[PDB]
Amino acid sequence: AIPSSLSINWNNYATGAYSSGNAASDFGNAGGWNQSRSYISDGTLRVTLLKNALSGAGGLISNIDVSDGTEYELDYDVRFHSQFDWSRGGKVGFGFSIGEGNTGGDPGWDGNGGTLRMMWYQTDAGRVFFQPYIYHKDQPGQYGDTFGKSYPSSGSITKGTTYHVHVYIKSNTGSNRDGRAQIIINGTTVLDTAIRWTTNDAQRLIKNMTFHTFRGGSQTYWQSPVDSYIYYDNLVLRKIRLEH
Ligand SMILES: [Ca+2]
Repeated sequence: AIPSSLSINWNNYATGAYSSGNAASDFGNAGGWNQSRSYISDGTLRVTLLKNALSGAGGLISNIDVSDGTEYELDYDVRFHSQFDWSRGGKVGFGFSIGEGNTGGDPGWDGNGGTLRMMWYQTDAGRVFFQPYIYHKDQPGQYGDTFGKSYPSSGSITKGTTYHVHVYIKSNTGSNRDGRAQIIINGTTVLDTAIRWTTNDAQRLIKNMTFHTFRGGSQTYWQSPVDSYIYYDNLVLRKIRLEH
């Protein structure tokens, strides 16, 4: 199935390992799942980030094919484990990908896609926050555009604390800046900007939901020396519209 809406709170699940088949059954599709890192812990989904690893090698990186549309939103809760090792940062939670879904060192400059994802991040100065991480047509750098935004705007986020995340995305048209990228955390606006995602209309649609939980970054210094855990809950996905 290619869902256009999803509602998953994992409350019908036993504490214990969450298999690929469970994920495919709930999400409809999940083509990267590593059941070794997905575990239902007390009615929530715990993802494992393994020590001494980056990317898929140590985390869980799945793209859920959703019904194509121009307007999408999702909601979920996320909590870092009690002794989570912040390290440098990484990707967290549920986002969206338009067109070719640009990520990696591949900027949206070719006008063929981007992504709306979210990261946690630690500064050399010791602050730790959430931050948008957007590839799009006009990102200033080769890697993810944060738009200079962080949550909280001052101070750090805390371990063992549940944060509700709302994400809203809207396709642009042609070469116009009529799209939208929005992140709302605990009802507070983190990012709410108009945006140009694509200049190729054949790639303008929101195509799938990203579920990325991994450290990095690309270099070995984004790694952590310990296993760490992140917990998600109460995922609500909704296709608001498809409009050509
Ligand atoms: Ca739950």
